[PDB]
Parts: sequence; structure tokens; C-alpha cells
Amino acid sequence: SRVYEAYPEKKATLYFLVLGFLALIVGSLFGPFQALNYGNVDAYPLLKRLLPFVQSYYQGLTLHGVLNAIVFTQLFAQAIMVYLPARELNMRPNMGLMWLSWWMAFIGLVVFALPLLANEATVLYTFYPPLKGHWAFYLGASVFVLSTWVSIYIVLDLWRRWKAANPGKVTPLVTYMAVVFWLMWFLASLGLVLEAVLFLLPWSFGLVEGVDPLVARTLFWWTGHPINYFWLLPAYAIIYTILPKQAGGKLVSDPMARLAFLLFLLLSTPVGFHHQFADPGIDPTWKMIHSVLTLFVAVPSLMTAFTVAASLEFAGRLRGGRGLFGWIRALPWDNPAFVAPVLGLLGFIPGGAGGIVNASFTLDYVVHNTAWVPGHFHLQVASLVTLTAMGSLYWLLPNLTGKPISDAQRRLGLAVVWLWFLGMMIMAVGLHWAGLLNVPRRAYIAQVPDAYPHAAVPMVFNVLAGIVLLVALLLFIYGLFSVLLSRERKPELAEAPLPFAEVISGPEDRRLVLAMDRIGFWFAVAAILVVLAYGPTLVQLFGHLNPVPGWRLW
Amino acid sequence: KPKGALAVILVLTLTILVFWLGVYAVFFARG
Amino acid sequence: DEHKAHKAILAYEKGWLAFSLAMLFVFIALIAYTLATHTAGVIPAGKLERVDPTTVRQEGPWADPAQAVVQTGPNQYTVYVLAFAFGYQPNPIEVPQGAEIVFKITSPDVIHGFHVEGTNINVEVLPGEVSTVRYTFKRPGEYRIICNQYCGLGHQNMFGTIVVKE
Ligand code: HAS
Ligand code: HEM
Ligand SMILES: CCCCCCCC/C=C\CCCCCCCC(=O)OC[C@H](O)CO
Ligand SMILES: CCCCCCCC/C=C\CCCCCCCC(=O)OC[C@H](O)CO
Ligand SMILES: CCCCCCCC/C=C\CCCCCCCC(=O)OC[C@H](O)CO
Ligand code: CUA
Ligand SMILES: [O-][O-]
Repeated sequence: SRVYEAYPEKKATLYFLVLGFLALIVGSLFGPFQALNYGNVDAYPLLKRLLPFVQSYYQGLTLHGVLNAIVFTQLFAQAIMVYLPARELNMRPNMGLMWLSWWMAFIGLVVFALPLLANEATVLYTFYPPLKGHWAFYLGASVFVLSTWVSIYIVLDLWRRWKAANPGKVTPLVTYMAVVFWLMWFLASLGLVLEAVLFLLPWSFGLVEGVDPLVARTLFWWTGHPINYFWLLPAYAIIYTILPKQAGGKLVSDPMARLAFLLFLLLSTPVGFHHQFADPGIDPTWKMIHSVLTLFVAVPSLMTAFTVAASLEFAGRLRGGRGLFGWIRALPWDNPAFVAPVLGLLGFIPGGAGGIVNASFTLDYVVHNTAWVPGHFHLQVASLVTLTAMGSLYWLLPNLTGKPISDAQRRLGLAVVWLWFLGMMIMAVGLHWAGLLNVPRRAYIAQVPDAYPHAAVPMVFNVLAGIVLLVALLLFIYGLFSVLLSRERKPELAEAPLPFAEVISGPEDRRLVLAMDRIGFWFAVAAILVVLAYGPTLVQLFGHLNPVPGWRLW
Repeated sequence: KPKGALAVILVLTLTILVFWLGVYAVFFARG
Repeated sequence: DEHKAHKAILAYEKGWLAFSLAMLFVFIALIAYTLATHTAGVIPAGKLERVDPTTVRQEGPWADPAQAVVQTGPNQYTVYVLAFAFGYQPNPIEVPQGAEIVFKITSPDVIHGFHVEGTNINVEVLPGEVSTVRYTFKRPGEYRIICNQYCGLGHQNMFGTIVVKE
């Protein structure tokens, strides 16, 4: 339309969205069968008759991980943290790069998908060596991820163009967020790209006989942890700068919001070892270190809890809610785009508290590699991130397509979001409890059905969440297609503005705000923190390589 | 005072706190 | 009102920010405490100890499981564990209770978990590395070992057994 000629950013964004959600629909298909599995119920015969390219629980488990946690999240990131900043600034992203990044993302996705769908790379989204995937999996993933470097560049571009026409002004909020976001992602990503280039690719191409598993794990978890914050922070952009609007109030502080993001940039990367607590050949004094720095990266979220909660409370008081619970009822629960994130915000309480446990070094030996881990991280990514992405459908989609959302259509959304939340809560009880009963993660337990008798009770939750999350998922498919393929348009929807929130009016710290705008600087320090936190260990690892043959055991 | 916010962070504190002491206990039981 | 709310929000925000700092520190002290007791034996020795996965079943202390157990102390036994697809050697492992046990585990193939059910021993086993952890079984009987890292199609039916003698 005429709308896409002024705002081509709309189109590209739309694509990044649609693709991601597709990936999520497909990635998620596998979920319910994995929920039944963890409730000791084997529904995979059914799934194989419906999806015959599928040879094992583990191929499914790979598909699930790669598509939901890697692909969808990343496409969502890209849509949010490009378009949002650019809309606030009201300048156009380089439409050349913006398309290059879509095509990379898609091209790579499709390449990786080939060996995945053909059972040539059943290695899971950690792809630990010496289990050896097809080259196409590694090139394809590599090209998928790198696309993000093109996004990094796009936003920094916008930013500097804005800083030019506007010298002596502070960075705008959403745009300041996107900038530290992407910079962080840059340091974060070297871990994986390093492991990919120096190891995964030569090895998967046959240029070298084996890879050293410990270096690979170290390099992977370099990227491995912050990618999690890379998943989360698009949602926090929205929670912080949009949700207050649609809740009926404002953002209580712009400076706290910058602080949170800044803290992320500096503390998201030096913490990888908290995934390697049971690894050999990595000194304990380094683990205590990354434990302590992990506890630090909790802080911005602890901050975030209050900030957002006070913002919601204030919106609640604004709409007449009085009391201690009153303000809660006052909030717009008929509005799915309000509900989806606030629900994920609830799940994040137990989720983060799960995270705090895992971070505590020795305590990690209670839960590591057991069903507790997935019980934790579903509350995080597969609820708070996902629920946010979902409720965005009901504001971001009309903004991008002019396609309106019916009243009918809005009531279906509430269903989905709640059911999804409720299901992820039920699953969360079943998994955590099972991991405490010492049930392993990543396992087709349903095929050794007499192996974990001590966990009958939590297993019933797993089955229930299984069916509950199947109902929600079908609804979400049905619904997402009602809008996507809707027959009526309204160009004035596309033209209307994003419901960006006002900031509450009270004086603040020009001085901190000003401090935090020195982005070149903070970028360095985050980087130093990474030289310092990963330097010595990596240097000694490279000192004493010990590569080992690969194995395909499936 | 933002007594709603404070309620939230109350629930938040309690939750962390039950989790962390919980698992710590367990660590020592399995110790 | 709006210029007030901000003051009160930010005023209590600041309480909370420092209360949470506090709690997070107490943990750091509580975690440091564990690093100082025996419960900390289960933390892997951080030293690099590299073997060769292709020959480890032919030479060295993994090559004859019936001798994988060794008194290295007055009240101490080193136990040589091979974890592999799909099982553990020896089977079972035999140690006495009250004796300090120094598990030195490795793999000939892919990575494996070594999670000793009912206890804190939860360690990753990487081929080409030897993982050293230390435990003292305080109750006699039969502990099962679960593989908690994906190793391939037989991941879920890979278990070992430990027997603690009275
Ligand atoms: C986007 C997804 C993720 C985030 C976020 C993330 C956060 C944490 N993580 Fe994690 N996690 C670990 C550390 C943490 C900790 C300390 C946090 C922290 O960031 C937590 C901070 C957050 C909080 C303290 C919560 C505050 C609550 C908020 C912000 C909501 C407030 C609610 C409101 C305001 C609602 C009000 C509304 C009303 C209506 C009243 C560690 C260990 O140190 C492990 C490895 C252990 C092992 O053996 O596997 C781990 C492993 C996982 C895995 C498994 C990786 C694998 O496959 O092996 C993934 C996927 C992951 C996901 C995610 N993780 N995590
Ligand atoms: C349709 C709802 C969902 C169900 C019921 C569900 C359930 C599960 C279960 C049962 C597992 C653990 C299985 C095992 O340890 O063997 C799992 C793991 C996984 N979940 Fe999901 N899931 C769903 C959606 C998602 C979404 C939306 C995300 C990401 C955005 C996600 C990504 C992950 C990842 C990262 C894995 C771990 C794979 C691995 O360790 O290799 N989940 N899911
Ligand atoms: C282990 C002990 C169990 C503890 C369980 C409950 C913990 C309390 C939770 C949160 C309080 C955090 C906020 C503290 C606010 C203090 C007052 C403040 O800073 O506000 C004064 C204001 O400036 C006047 O004008
Ligand atoms: C202004 C007020 C300042 C005071 C704030 C601190 C409040 C309490 C916090 C931590 C206590 C840590 C106690 C450390 C001792 C741990 C002992 C333990 O739990 O271990 C027993 C185990 O059985 C042996 O092997
Ligand atoms: C809402 C969530 C509720 C969650 C509730 C979860 C309950 C946790 C139970 C146990 C933890 C620790 C138990 C430690 C394992 C004991 C095994 C044991 O005693 O056996 C060993 C030996 O073989 C003897 O000979
Ligand atoms: Cu060996 Cu899983
Ligand atoms: O991942 O935390």
C-alpha cells in the first residue's frame, strides 16, 4: 500500500515476526509430547504417524530447542529491537541492510533445517562435541546467528544519525535500550562465533579429526548465557516503554530503566561458568567468581521487578483502584496485550528464584542436568518472553498490517494467553519437583517407565500441563491465522502510533542519565570485564588442547 | 508509599527465600 | 501527586535495591561457607588431567575394572570410572562407608553425566578429560548413578550402580 512506501520498516519487521511465530508453531508442536513424556506417558507413536520424518524423541527435542529458543526468540529480538527504536526516533532503518538480515536469517534457517529434518543432526541446541552434526547444521546456524550482526549495525547506524542531527542531546529511552542491547549482544556472540569458526566448522567439514570438548563448552557458554538476556530484553523494552501505556498509567522512572539495561550490558557476559559448575579442568576460584558475578546480573531484574510493579500499581491507582489489591483489579484485564506480559511477569517470580538457586555454585549439584532446569527456564523464556511476544500480536500487528482485531478475536487471545500461562505454571510444578526427585533432563523417561517410581505425583502435573498446553497451542495456531489471513484492512491502523508510554513527571538525575549516555565508555568496560573474567581460563585451555573423535550415536 | 509494589517484592523475596533455603537444606542432606 | 508518587516510588525503590543487595550477599557468605566444609568435595578438581579416549580401555587404570578401586590412603580409596555408551565400568563400584572416595571418571566416546542418586555427586564427564570429585558415603547400601547429559539414543537407559559396604 501507500503505507509501506513511507514505512518499509513495517514490512521487514512483519516478516521477522511472522517467520518467528511459524518457527514457534513448529517448534512447539513437540512440546505436549515432551510434557507427556515427563509424566511417564509415551505418545510418540501417534506423533510419528503424524510427522513421519521424526525418528526419535531426541530429534524432536532438537527441533523444539533450535526453533523455539534460538530461531523464534531471535527473529522476535530482531523485529522488536530494530523497529521500536526506529519508530521512537522516527527515522528509517537502512532498508538495504534490514532486508539482507531477513534473507540471511531465513537462508540460514532453511539450510540448518535440512539436516535437522533429515535426522542428520540430532545434537540438541547445545550441540556438545564430540557428538557430530552435519556441516549444514553448523553453517546454517552460523549464518542464522550472524544475521544479528547486521542488526547490530543497523541500530548503531540509526543511533549515530540521530546523535548527529541532535548533538548535545541524550539518547532517547527505547533507542538507548536497543543500543546497549545490541552492543552487549556483540561481545556475547564472539564466544559462539569463535567456537564455530575455530572448531565446529572445520570439524564438521572434515578439516580436522576431532574437537576439544572443554574448550567448545567454554566458548559456547561464553555466548550461551547472555543469549538468554538477548531473548529477554526485547520483552523488557516492551514491559518498560509500552506496557505502562496499555495498563492505564506511565513508566515511573526513565533513569531506573536505563540503569537496568546498562547493568545488563556490563553483567550479562562474564558469567558463563555458572553453566560449567560440573565441568572438570576449570578452577573452582573461577566458578566462585562467575557465581558472584551471576548474582550481580540478577540485580537489574530485581530492580526491574519493583520498577515495573510500581508502574503497574500507579496505572492501577490511576484507574480508580484503591486498597492494596484494588489497583490490581483496576488494570485492563479485558486487554490481552496487557495480560500476556503481566502473566509472564508472575511466572518470572518463581523462575528467577529458580535462577538464583542455580547460580549458587555448590547448590547447583542438587539440580544440574535434572528436570528442575527445564522447569526453571520455561518460566522464563517459554512464558515471560513468549507471552510478551504473543500479546504483542494484538497491538503490533494492526500497527504493521492495518488488519484490525475483532472483539471475538480479542477474547480468543485471552484464552490462549491464560491457558499458556496456566499450563506453564503446571508444567513448572511437575518439572521442578521431578528434578528434586533426581529425574534427568533431556531424557525419553517414558521408555524406561519403571525407572522413576518416586515421581508419580509430579508426573500427573506433567501430563496435565501436556494436554492444557496442547489446547492453548491449537488455539494460538487457529487465532494467529484468523488475523494473518484476515479479509478486511484499515490503513489508519498502520498509521496510528505505537502505544509508547509517558514517563512519570518528577525531577531526575540528569547526571546519571548523562553518565549512562557515555556508551562508548561502558561498552569498553563490559569488554574488559570479559577479557578479565574469561581471559585466563581460555588462555590455559588453548595452552593444553586435547581434541577427540566425533560420534554420531543416533 | 507504593504499598502494592512493596507487596509484590514481598512475594518475590519470600519466593527466592523459600527456594534458596530449600535447596540449601537439600544440598546438606545429600552432603 | 504525580511529582509526589515519583519521590515515594524512588524512595522505596532505594530501600528494596539495598535489601536485595543484602540478601544476595548473605548467599555469597552462605555459599563461601559450603566451600569450606566437606560437602565441597564434590566440586570438580579444576586441574587439567588429559587422557586419550581411544586407548583408555587398553592401557591405564580404566583398562581392567576389577582393579579400578585402590586404597590411596589410610581411610581413602580412588576409584577409576569409565562412563561410556551406554553404561559404567565397573558395575558395581564397591567402596566402604566412612571412607573418603576419590572418583576419577572419564569417557571413551561422547560426554556423560555421573549423577549419584541420593547425593551431591553430579559431574559432567568429557572424553579426554578426567574428572576428580570426592565424597564420603555416610550410609551403606546401593546408590544408582544416572546419566544426566544427552549421549544419544540409549541416554535414558544408561545407569550404573554403587555399593557402599557396612
Ligand atoms: C530468557 C531466559 C532466561 C533468563 C532470564 C535467565 C535468568 C537466569 N538464569 Fe537461567 N540459569 C542460570 C542462571 C540464571 C539466573 C541467576 C537468572 C537471573 O537472571 C534471574 C533474575 C530474575 C529475577 C530475580 C526475577 C525477578 C522477577 C521479576 C522481574 C518479575 C516481577 C513481577 C512483577 C513486577 C509482576 C507484578 C504484577 C502484578 C499483577 C502484581 C544457571 C546457573 O547459574 C543455569 C545453569 C544451571 C544448570 O545446571 O543448568 C541456568 C540455565 C538456564 C537454561 C538452560 C540452558 C541449558 O539448556 O543448559 C536456560 C535456557 C536459561 C534461561 C534463562 N535464564 N537458564
Ligand atoms: C508448547 C509448550 C511447550 C511445552 C509443553 C514445552 C515442554 C518442554 C519440556 C517437557 C521440555 C524438557 C524435555 C526434556 O528435558 O527431555 C522442553 C525443553 C525445552 N524447551 Fe520447551 N515446551 C514448550 C514450548 C517452549 C517454548 C515456547 C520455548 C522457547 C521459547 C521452549 C524451549 C525449550 C528448550 C530451550 C528446551 C531445552 C532443550 C534441550 O535441553 O536440549 N519451550 N519443553
Ligand atoms: C531473612 C529475613 C526475612 C525477611 C522477610 C521480609 C523482608 C522485607 C522485604 C522487603 C523490604 C524492602 C524495602 C524496604 C523499604 C524500607 C524503607 C525505605 O527505604 O523507605 C523509607 C522512605 O524513604 C520514608 O520516606
Ligand atoms: C545487621 C544484621 C547483620 C546479620 C545478618 C546475618 C543474618 C543471618 C545470616 C547468615 C548466617 C550464616 C551462618 C553460617 C553458618 C552455616 C552453618 C550451616 O547452616 O551448616 C550446618 C551444617 O550442618 C554443618 O556441616
Ligand atoms: C511444589 C513443589 C514441591 C516439591 C517437593 C519435592 C520434595 C523433595 C524431596 C527430596 C529431596 C532430597 C532427597 C535426597 C535423596 C534421598 C535418597 C536416599 O535416602 O537414598 C540413598 C541410599 O541408597 C540409601 O541406602
Ligand atoms: Cu550417557 Cu546420557
Ligand atoms: O540461561 O540463564
